[PDB]
Amino acid sequence: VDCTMYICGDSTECSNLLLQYGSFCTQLNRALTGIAVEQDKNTQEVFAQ
Amino acid sequence: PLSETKCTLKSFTVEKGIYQTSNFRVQPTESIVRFPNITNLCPFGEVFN
Ligand SMILES: *[C@@H]1O[C@H](CO)[C@@H](O)[C@H](O)[C@H]1NC(C)=O
Repeated sequence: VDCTMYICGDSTECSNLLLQYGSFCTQLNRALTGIAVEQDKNTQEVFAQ
Repeated sequence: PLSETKCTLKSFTVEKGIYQTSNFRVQPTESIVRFPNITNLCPFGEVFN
């Protein structure tokens, strides 16, 4: 997920207001990346044997 | 791109791998405004002319 876009992208004014919350969604872009990585690890653990 | 990686990771050195540093978006080139077809031009001229 692109949280900038999810909340409201392609808008100067939305970005300026998203930023008043700091890392509020940055941490979720991070959490989702971690989940997707874990899903590739699961595939490898099960099939690349 | 390597400096994108270094500031994203808050590091002056980078380990082997892939890191997400940004989000790519194409912006509009032109604006399309289409209002419904007008056949019904208003007869103001019948009073003015
Ligand atoms: C009458 O029609 C003409 C077309 O040549 C237009 O230029 C003009 O605005 C009209 N006259 C008035 C008073 O609206």
